[PDB]
Amino acid sequence: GVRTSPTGEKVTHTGQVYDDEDYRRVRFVGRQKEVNENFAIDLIAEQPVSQVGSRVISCDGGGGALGHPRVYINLDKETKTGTCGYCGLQFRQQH
Amino acid sequence: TRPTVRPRNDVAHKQLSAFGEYVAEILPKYVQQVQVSCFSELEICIHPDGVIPVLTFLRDHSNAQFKSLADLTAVDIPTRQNRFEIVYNLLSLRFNSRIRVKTYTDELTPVESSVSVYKAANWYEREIWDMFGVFFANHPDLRRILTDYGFEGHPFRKDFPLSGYVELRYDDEVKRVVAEPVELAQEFRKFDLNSPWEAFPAYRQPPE
Amino acid sequence: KKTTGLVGLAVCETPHERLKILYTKILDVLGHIPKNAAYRKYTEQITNEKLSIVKAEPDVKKLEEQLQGGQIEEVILQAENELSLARKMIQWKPWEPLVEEPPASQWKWPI
Amino acid sequence: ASATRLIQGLRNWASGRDLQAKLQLRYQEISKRTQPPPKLPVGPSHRLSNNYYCARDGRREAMPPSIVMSSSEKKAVSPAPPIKRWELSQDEPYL
Amino acid sequence: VLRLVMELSGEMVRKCDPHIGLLHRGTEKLIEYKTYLQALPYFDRLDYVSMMCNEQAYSLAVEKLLNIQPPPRAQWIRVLFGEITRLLNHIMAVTTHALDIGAMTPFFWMFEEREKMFEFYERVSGARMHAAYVRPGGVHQDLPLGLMDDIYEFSKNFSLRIDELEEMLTNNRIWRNRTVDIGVVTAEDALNYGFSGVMLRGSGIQWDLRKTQPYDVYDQVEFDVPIGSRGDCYDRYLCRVEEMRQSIRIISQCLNKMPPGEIKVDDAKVSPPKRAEMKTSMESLIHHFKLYTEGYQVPPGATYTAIEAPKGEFGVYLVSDGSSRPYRCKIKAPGFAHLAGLDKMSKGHMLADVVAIIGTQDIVFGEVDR
Amino acid sequence: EDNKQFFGRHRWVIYTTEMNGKNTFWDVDGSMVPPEWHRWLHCMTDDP
Amino acid sequence: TYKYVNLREPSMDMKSVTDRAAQTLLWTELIRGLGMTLSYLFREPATINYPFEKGPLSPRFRGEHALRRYPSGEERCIACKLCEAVCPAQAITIEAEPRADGSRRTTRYDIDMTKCIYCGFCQEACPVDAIVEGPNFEFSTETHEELLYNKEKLLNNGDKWEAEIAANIQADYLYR
Amino acid sequence: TSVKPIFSRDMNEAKRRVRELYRAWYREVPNTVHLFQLDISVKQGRDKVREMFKKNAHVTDPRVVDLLVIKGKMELEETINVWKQRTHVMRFFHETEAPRPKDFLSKFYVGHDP
Amino acid sequence: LHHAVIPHGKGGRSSVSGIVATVFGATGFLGRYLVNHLGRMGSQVIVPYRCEPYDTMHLRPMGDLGQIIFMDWNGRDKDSIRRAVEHSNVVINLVGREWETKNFDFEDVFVKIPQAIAQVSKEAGVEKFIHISHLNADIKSSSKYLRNKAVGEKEVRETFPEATIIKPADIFGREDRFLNYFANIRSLGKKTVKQPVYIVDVTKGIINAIKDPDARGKTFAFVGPNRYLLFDLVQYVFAVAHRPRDKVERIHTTDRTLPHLPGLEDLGVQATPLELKAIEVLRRHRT
Amino acid sequence: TQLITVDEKLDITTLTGVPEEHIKTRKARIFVPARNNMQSGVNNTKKWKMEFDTRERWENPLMGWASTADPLSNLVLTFSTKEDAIAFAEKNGWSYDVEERKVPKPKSKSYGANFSWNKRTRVSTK
Ligand SMILES: NC(=O)C1=CN([C@@H]2O[C@H](COP(=O)(O)OP(=O)(O)OC[C@H]3O[C@@H](n4cnc5c(N)ncnc54)[C@H](OP(=O)(O)O)[C@@H]3O)[C@@H](O)[C@H]2O)C=CC1
Ligand code: SF4
Ligand code: SF4
Ligand SMILES: [Zn+2]
Repeated sequence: GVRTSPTGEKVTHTGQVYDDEDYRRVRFVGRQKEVNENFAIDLIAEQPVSQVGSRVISCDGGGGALGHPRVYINLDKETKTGTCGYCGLQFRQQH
Repeated sequence: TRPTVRPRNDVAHKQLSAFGEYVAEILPKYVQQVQVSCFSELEICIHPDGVIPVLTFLRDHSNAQFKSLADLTAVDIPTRQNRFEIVYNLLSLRFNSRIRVKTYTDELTPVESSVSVYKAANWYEREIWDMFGVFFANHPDLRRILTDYGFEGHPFRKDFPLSGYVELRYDDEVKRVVAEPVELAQEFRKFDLNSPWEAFPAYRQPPE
Repeated sequence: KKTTGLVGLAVCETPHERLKILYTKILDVLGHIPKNAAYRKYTEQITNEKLSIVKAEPDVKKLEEQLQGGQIEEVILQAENELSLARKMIQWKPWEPLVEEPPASQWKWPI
Repeated sequence: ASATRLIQGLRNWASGRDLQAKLQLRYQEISKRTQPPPKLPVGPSHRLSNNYYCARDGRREAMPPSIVMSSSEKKAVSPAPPIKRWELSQDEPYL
Repeated sequence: VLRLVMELSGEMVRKCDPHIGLLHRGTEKLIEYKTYLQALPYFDRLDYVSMMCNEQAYSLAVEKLLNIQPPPRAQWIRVLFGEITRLLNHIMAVTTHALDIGAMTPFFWMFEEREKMFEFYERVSGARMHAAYVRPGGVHQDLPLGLMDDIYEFSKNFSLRIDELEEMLTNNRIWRNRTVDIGVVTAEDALNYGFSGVMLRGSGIQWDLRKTQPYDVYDQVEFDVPIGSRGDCYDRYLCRVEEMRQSIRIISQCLNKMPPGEIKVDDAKVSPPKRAEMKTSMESLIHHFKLYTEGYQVPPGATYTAIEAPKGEFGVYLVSDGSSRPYRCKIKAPGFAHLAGLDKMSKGHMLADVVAIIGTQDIVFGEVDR
Repeated sequence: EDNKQFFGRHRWVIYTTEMNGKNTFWDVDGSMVPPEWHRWLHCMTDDP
Repeated sequence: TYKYVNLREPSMDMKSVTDRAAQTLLWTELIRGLGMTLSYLFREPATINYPFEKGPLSPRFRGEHALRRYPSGEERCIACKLCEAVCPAQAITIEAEPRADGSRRTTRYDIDMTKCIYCGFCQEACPVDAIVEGPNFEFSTETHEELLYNKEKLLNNGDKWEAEIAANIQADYLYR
Repeated sequence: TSVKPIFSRDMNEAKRRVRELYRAWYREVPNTVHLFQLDISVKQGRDKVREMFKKNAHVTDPRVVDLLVIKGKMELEETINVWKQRTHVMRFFHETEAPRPKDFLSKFYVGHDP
Repeated sequence: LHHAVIPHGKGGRSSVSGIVATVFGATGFLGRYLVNHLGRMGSQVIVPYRCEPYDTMHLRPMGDLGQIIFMDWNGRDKDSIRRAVEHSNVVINLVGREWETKNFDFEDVFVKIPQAIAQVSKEAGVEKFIHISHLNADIKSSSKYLRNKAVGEKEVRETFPEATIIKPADIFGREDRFLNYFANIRSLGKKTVKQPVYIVDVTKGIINAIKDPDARGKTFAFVGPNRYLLFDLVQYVFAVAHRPRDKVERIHTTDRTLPHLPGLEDLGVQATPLELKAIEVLRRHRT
Repeated sequence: TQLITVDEKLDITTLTGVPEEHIKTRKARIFVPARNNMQSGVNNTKKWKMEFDTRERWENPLMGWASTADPLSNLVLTFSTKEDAIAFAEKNGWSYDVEERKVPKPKSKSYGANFSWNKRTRVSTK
């Protein structure tokens, strides 16, 4: 999902693409600007928002001692899903 | 306190206490401190005139043999007028013990060149002259060893910063290698790690 | 003896009287030294102890395991250097009272 | 190894050390990899109900050094007992 | 790599100035601008042939200052790798002495055996040579299951191989002719020039830091250090080979006397905890975090210690502010002490004998810089 | 993979020609293995 | 305890002295050395055929400096600066920013390959196992520009494989 | 106040040793510029020598003068041997710019050097 | 203009200095010293070559880490040249073999090469284009060399008119041609008066003029300080060196001043004479 | 041994070898470093740091780093008294700016005063 800026080349998942008045574009001559084309924010919509019947619930990360540490997040925001700062995946409550 | 914390012997402490009291009272011309740490390694703190007499005493006398010589460095301490500390470190073949003869000295007045009784001290004193500039009158040869020749600054001080002032590069202009003022490629970052909150209550000093 | 364990040091044949004239010269040069200091006391006490070790025994190997300084000829060499400090400490007056003090905020460590 | 007996005998005749026995090419006693996963021990702590950290505070046991001096006494002792000479160990010394 | 300016009456000598300092790198200054745990690998790599006794001496300097004893399995594992390092430095010093004296092949024999030993370091930590791996507070991240039997294998095959080294050399007629008459050392010289370890073993005086002041569990194994008699370079060669064979002894008794305690200290305010408590604690997470950011505070004072590097007296002298940065480290190097007496060791010989003299006191030239 | 050789000659790759397309019949590089074979070939396991 | 050497004498008995003379005038133990060396000739030498056969290793080698990511998830690095706080030649360079979502992330994650001594400290210091020392050690880089990793190079290198890294960690996440 | 100096009593002995050290450098120069196969006129090298002397004439404290005399003696030894190479001897010179003068406006163009 | 062309701080070793220079040539002599002084200034240099990368390898580490950059150019296509000058502050043109090749004359390198590069340059929008020329290259006789250079001079003067057309006299230095031919002798002796100019003042002048704006449009000519006879100079060469057809014609041909155009004194650089540097460079004699 | 000693000043800057550009142009500053306000603990006090003033730090044009032509940029010298600080700075030659030490001012607070009656210091919350 890359943009082609009017400079004419690939962009990244950081707003760092160049101006026309640059020498760094011409130091890219002959060797390709390699970049991961599996971006970050688009792997949020691929994750479904799970709905747990509890209230103050858990996040571990898919593996005991493999990942990010335990964090317990709350679901008081009635319309806003809880978001682990480490994981990036969401949760809901079912009464 | 007993598992995983190293226990000690007070017996060695009492022995070193008595021995340091003895040495201090039988060479009273130069002794100002005999301090004993917790784990029994002796320190004797000495005026910079009894270098030759005290070391001639400590090489011999059959109560403290101590032939073996080691490190000499003069740990650079500002907030003093006598900045540098010449540290002799001595080992006894006969008694298995370590005594640190710390003598103090200033920037420009020499200590008296311990190489007369210590043939190991030759390159040690040459190293101290090269890294610091502590002079040694009555010495055979003082040169710059462990530095470049055309380099100067006496770099192991605190006034000499981490990078050198000069930096070499080859250039084809004059077909040889030259020195330039330092053009770092990165900053050498500096982390203010000196956290507050008094991690040792015993070593507090009285404030003003 | 026969070819001692040290290297630059060949065995001596008459250890006893050589050692005795060594320690009597120690007593002589100690007699040069002034009186009131206890440096004379400690050197005189240890030297008379060691001379009493050696006068009481004409042995060899018991004389080694009693008189410390194994094996033997180190005691002779150490007596020479003890004479060397004796000669160097007629001068230089180690027992006389001190030359002046440091600025007294120097020897405390934690800065 | 892996060679006929005539040249084996020539190796052992050039050096009578039974070279075919242990040859410094390992075959059997390579450690058979993918071992079972180990469970570590936890030592003399995590012991509940008694571990006051107040006791085993080895950082805070650092005394400042005692200070004997400034700026008919039964003395002239050595710093240590004088060191006893060792023994030739029986296990085939020379001679 | 050295510079040697010698002044010779013909095919003989008179004097030699060792210009050293080609390999000065500023190690003490860089440690004065870093923390303890960060600046451990400088201690790992000032010497480089011996490589884990340097770790061992720095870790004992910090543990002795910090008044914390490691658990016993840490001490015995540290003894095992001290023996591997002793074995390794003496076998390379013998082979580089042989290669520089001539003698192409035993170099490569013993370097294949050393290639097994670098495989063992790889399996322990992962690095080939400069494995840090010895934290202050005891060893970090203990051995994978299936290593001790490999060390047992190496002990058997390597006893066979070192007996084959003495099969090749040692009653070599012309190697004995090449190095017997050179390198005399008086006992007064061995004291005044400040020699360390193998020179003292070789010339006279029975002396060992390991035996006299057992700084670890070395006091509880049967081994016996070889001494020299004539104070001589061939005699010094035999002294090195028999210290290797004593190291075989110490490895055998170490494997048979192993206690299964624990890796690190449980005083978690010095060594960082492990992953399980790290991923669910609070105190262990905080200790992990700040212990790697700041470095633990170290009480003020100046200590010194020294262990027996296979060169000699590897000494290290710390001066600590109440701080997490050491105020001044300094290192007593047996390479420096052994290069220190070169004129009086080589007043009466010729230049190939001088190259043999540089061989017969084991040099790395990294450590001679301090 | 053969068993009767010693440890260091068990597992050997035979490269083929033009896997990326650069005439690699000759001039065989390293790292022309996929990563699971980069675990097996470097003696980190005992199973393919 | 001590066990020293060289304490003997040449035996004055006629058999032993004529044996030393026979070795002197007959060049004997030199030929004994030749026999030992020919015994090593007739062994099979231990070489590995390098570009095909690769020399063995551990599961815990320290190589490539690769990154990881979550299961079908985003970048594992929080940009918590611990690796640059521990990096003993400071080759890490982290500049962090949040994005439009809210989770804290990076901007610039640079490893110098020149200064990187390959400790392992940044692996041990990482709380989430973001940076991992990789398995393969083949860099061989013809230009010095090309030895300065960007975060995108690290992510591509973490997406040229995880399976090796995952197998190594999943074997040895129990020691460390 | 007790200060134990190196050699000096007044600056007469300072003047004496420093004029002898300059004489040593004068007979030091042509031998070295011939030995290292250098490429500089003898006039220029000697004038840079005396310019380096005339830089530090502003110090009267005699211990400082003693330490200067000992430094200059050290490097006269180390260039009267062949211990220093061509690089260090040229490094005393500045034939590679180093262009920067002390004009105000020049340092105002190439900015932020007050 | 955008940032990172503005100068930053002091000078030397990847201090971000001003100019970004595309150089055609620089694998030869004068361009190599010119890249050297721009590396001392700390300027990013884009140079394309055409030969084996071993030659640009032994002149590679003149810059700091990754400053100078290498690519390819050819004497035929505008696309490779245009790609090489897609982004440039300045561009300098220094080219020429001093004998005809199989595929190139003195014509069409001096003619055809400045045509296409000035075409894509003036369509590209470069500034401060510096074109070298041999001194006293006329419409007059004796050299296809000199007359093709005069045609190229008229080309670069006419199209893209504010180019600094620069000309030194015939230079000497560490890798001189004519002093090397003075060493590679045997002999023949004629008369011609001649001024030699040393190479480092020339390249110092070129870098100073290219970094100092407002001095544009004018052709310059560089002056030797001595200006005496050729045969006296050959006797000087043999004296200092201890031992007793196109190149020889093109040193016998023309050496004069041109009073129209301004020289060294509009730049503020000290003239290094023949004698000092000639004694410095005449090594490689007997012992 | 009871030699020349003359009571004067010191001139070490002609010996420590740092060039005169850095001598006369760069400027020192002596201050107790302030309590970093978010924590409230003053073990970071009690010391007198000597620092040098900052200078130019451009962009490293290949990586986005901050190079500098300042070898003295990362000096710090933590001292214990203002007198020895000034003595060292004047001994080593360069100029220096002295900022004085500031303790927290002692106060007069009490919990009973937070429970006032007709005084306005009233807790109002708890
Ligand atoms: N005394 C003197 O020599 C003076 C010389 N000049 C001028 O200065 C310039 C540089 O001189 P100099 O260095 O001595 O000579 P060079 O031949 O070394 O310089 C020309 C450069 O351009 C390259 N080049 C030339 N023709 C071609 C081509 N057809 N295709 C590709 N590359 C080409 C050369 O070889 P390569 O392709 O291998 O890179 C070389 O790198 C010349 O134009 C000369 O006329 C001016 C005044 C005095
Ligand atoms: S320690 Fe790990 S998560 Fe933290 S900044 Fe470094 S790589 Fe990222
Ligand atoms: S391995 Fe060490 S040097 Fe390399 S990035 Fe990690 S911490 Fe830094
Ligand atoms: Zn989570």
